[PDB]
Amino acid sequence: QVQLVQSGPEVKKPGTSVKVSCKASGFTFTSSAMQWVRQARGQRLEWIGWIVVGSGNTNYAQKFQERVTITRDMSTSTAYMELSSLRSEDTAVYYCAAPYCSSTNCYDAFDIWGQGTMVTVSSASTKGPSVFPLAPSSGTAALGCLVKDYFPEPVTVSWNSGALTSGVHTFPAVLQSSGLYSLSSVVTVPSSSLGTQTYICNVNHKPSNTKVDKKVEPK
Amino acid sequence: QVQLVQSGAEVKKPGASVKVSCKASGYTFTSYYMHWVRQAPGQGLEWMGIINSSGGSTSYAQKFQGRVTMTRDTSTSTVYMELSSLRSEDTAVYYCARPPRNYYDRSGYYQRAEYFQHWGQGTLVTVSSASTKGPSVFPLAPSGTAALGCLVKDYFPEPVTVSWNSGALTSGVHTFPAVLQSSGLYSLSSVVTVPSSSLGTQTYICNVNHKPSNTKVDKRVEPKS
Amino acid sequence: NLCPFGEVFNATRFASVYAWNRKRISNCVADYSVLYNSASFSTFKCYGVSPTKLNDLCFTNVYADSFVIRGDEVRQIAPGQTGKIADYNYKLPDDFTGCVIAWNSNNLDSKVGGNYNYLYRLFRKSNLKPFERDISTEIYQAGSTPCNGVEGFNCYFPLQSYGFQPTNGVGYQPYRVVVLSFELLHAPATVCGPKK
Amino acid sequence: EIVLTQSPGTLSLSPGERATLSCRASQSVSSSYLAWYQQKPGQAPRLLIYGASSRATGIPDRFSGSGSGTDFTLTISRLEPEDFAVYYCQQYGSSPWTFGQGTKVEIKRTVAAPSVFIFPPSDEQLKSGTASVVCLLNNFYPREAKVQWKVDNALQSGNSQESVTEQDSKDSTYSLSSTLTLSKADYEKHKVYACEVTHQGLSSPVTKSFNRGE
Amino acid sequence: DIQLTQSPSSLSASVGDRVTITCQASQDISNYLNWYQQRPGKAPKLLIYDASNLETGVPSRFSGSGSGTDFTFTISSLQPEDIATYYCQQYDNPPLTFGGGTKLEIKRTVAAPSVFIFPPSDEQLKSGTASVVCLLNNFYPREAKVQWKVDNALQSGNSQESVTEQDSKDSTYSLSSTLTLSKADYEKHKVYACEVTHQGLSSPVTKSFNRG
Ligand SMILES: *[C@@H]1O[C@H](CO)[C@@H](O)[C@H](O)[C@H]1NC(C)=O
Repeated sequence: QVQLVQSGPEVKKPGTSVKVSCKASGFTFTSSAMQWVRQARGQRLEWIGWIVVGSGNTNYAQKFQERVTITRDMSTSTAYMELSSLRSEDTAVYYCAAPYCSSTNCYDAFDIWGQGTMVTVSSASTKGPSVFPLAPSSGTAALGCLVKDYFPEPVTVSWNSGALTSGVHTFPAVLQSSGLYSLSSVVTVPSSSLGTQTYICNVNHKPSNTKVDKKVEPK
Repeated sequence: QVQLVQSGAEVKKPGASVKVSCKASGYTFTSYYMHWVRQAPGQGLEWMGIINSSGGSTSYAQKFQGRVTMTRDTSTSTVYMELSSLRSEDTAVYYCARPPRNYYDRSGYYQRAEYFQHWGQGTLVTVSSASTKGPSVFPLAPSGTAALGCLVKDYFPEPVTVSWNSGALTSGVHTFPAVLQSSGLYSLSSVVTVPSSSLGTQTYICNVNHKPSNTKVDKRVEPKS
Repeated sequence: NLCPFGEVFNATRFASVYAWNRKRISNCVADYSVLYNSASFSTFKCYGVSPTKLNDLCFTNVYADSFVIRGDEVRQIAPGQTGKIADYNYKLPDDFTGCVIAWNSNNLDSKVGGNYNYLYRLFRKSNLKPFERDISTEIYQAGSTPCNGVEGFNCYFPLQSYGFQPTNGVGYQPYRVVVLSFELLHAPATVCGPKK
Repeated sequence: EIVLTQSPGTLSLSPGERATLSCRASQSVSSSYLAWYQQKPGQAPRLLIYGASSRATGIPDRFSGSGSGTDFTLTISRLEPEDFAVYYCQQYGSSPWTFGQGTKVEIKRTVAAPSVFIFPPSDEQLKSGTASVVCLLNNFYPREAKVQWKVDNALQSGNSQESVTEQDSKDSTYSLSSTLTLSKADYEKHKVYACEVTHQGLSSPVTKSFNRGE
Repeated sequence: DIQLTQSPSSLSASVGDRVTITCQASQDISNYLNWYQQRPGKAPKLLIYDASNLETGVPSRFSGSGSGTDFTFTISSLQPEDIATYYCQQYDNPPLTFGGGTKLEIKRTVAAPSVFIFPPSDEQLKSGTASVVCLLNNFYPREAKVQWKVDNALQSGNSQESVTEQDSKDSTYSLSSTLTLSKADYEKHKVYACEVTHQGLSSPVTKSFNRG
């Protein structure tokens, strides 16, 4: 198992700093290098900069040059990217990437990528979500969950702890005028399974450390 | 680049004897001592003895004195441990281990350095009257994430090795420890979780090797139709 | 005609480990008592020979290799060891006959702003053979793409500086190392202890 | 910097066709330092091509790369519905290691009528003093749809929010959710809540309604 | 012989914490005491030699101390891949002896299992035996309850369980249960189900299939 694993989502007040971690497994970390890239919501990838693991040498784009510090800790095989003087334009998903390396050779491109880390910079506080059932009415029916009034992104929504995935649609969240986020996750199921099969939506908001399991019943 | 490669797992009847080999490469064979350490399954580590790779002198632990013979062949850079009058307690993984060289300090005193920096992969020796049997490999067919696998059943003795796609697949692979069935034969399963979309595109084959019976089986597992 | 050990041990400057120095000692009488009767050494280990017998022994040639490394790296100057120093800078043979002598040189080789005169090889295609010295500065090719003498992705300068500072932990401080090799060939002995 | 310009901005093709994506550089870039990544929604970039002609490990044969100098080409020969994504070219031979703006590869499909559902606010949310009514448009193509909220046959404006999912990786459809938000008082003043859907796949607009308390 | 008593026999701690295990010798053994880490199914790997010296290549988070009879081994920042059994070993006097061992486990967040069920292969059915396999994937803690039900009849005595060691990355376990029947008994029934009870599940989860 060759992997890069990043830290969880972050909320930072403007002007502070954020430190994203990236832990490597399954390959020779000492021979590799790591590049850091950021992607704005619905936007293009933006190269931040890279580090050579063995020497710790770094190279940053001029825009991030005065604000970003990339380091690594080989006792844990983990590289870090610190972004300082956080402004609202830094709200984005941050990825680390590395080539796979054996004892002798390294991959000639960035073929290992981390899952990404969502970083939101804003003045608003952290608010847990409220979950409400979208109950099916009374040959296929539809049910779901409403995840309302949370900040910030993201939230994760599964159904039956991942057992149910066919027909699911988790809509991208919308920003309400209150400054909080709202999202809906629905799924279509055959009309013969409402009175027999049970459906539960599992919602998680890491920034507020809130996990909720809400069963949806037909009225 | 030091390599210690040991001979394969064996079953031996009680009262018989076993000879485990340990082939050394990547260093000057005659410059180091070689030790032998055994581990009964789920138990701790036991030191058996030490052999001088140069001159072949040996020293054995008391409880193995008269029962163990340690030899070396410098032509093939190989060390041998032979254990006789095998009992059930001798069922264990046997390891050759190499410590660095001893040295003299400033005062002229001989200083020993018996910490084991290199190990062989170990050799499982099973002491039993039961006869060797090759396994049968059966598919565990799949359905988000799906899961498929191979069931390796009715073999003796341990172990078997299962790889997936000739080693190409390692992520999400779980090969469970064997279980001793009521018939005295072992059985394990190797499973792997894959993306569902890959069911119709990527082929999944499990490679099972039971060396003590020279059994190699490649089993393709496909969704049931 | 005494062998010049004080030149090696009391030299003002020592070599970088990647460019380790070697003094070949021949045709002389060697008084090792100045070594094994001294208390200034923090490492003194001999393989195949006891130092207290050196004044009563003869050898074809003697070699004295000298360099500076980190204290926590001295353990790699021994037969069969691995690590950056043993693999890429200075490798002893498995059948080594000789002594490894090391002492803390923080007072000499450390600077508050760092001593960047001392270097070590960080990247190499393969491990060094015993007693091999590599001082090349070609860009290290980490991948399969030729580097054309240019640093970049998978193209790294192979040397790195210790930058020694008077740190608080002795394991990071610089240590001076002398390795004495006692060579025995099919030839008359030219380096002998005073007793012989 | 090296500017990498991709072409075209968006790409709509039916499954089975051949997609050709171009990446152009302001100056020359070494072939062995240009890469192609594929990024699916909610997913990290994935290395498709490296060295401008080498396929990354596990990458299907329908993905091909070519080019040199200031022009590189990524070709998807047997286009599949799961290939809807954004494709990026990156040069990493000269700092900064710039990315292209990306090319959006989308799948063409037969027109599909949405399935319309209405969800009244739950009693749990009612106890909180806010009411949310949800209208769901399921599995429709093309993306362009129109959703109108009507409360007692009065058209609503300025109080509903829409959200559209990405194109499905299997049937290449879209899904829309419209939430109408009112106060407890405003919600309880009225009786019939409806959402009216106008779409190409419907001969006439389809209205789905419920009566508060029934 | 010199006996080495290790303590504790086993322990668990979360990522980032400091762990200190001990080894006591029956007699004086100076500082000639070494510490090995044995990952599951592999050979012991040397971490500390002569009771305080870090072996080359070992991360700095490991340390050790002692001389005489009492020795300690310490991990500073516990890390996912530190899951192993740790042994002390003396060489002050022959014969060389090891300690009883100390199995170190990692605490993490509760994770629910993913449950899959596998009917017997037709090929195995030809042989006259049916094996039904139930798989629980990537859960924590280790304890779990797997219950086989055949036509809703609870089965005992005809199944066997096997659990993987703790994963070095995500600190989770996996489990397989095998229900073994004759082909005759297998064809007699229709509904084959395994039911899973775990700390990560609010209600037990059942996965079943019909023999048809
Ligand atoms: C180096 O110098 C010191 C101090 O003058 C002296 O005691 C020591 O013997 C010298 N070492 C050698 C090898 O001559």
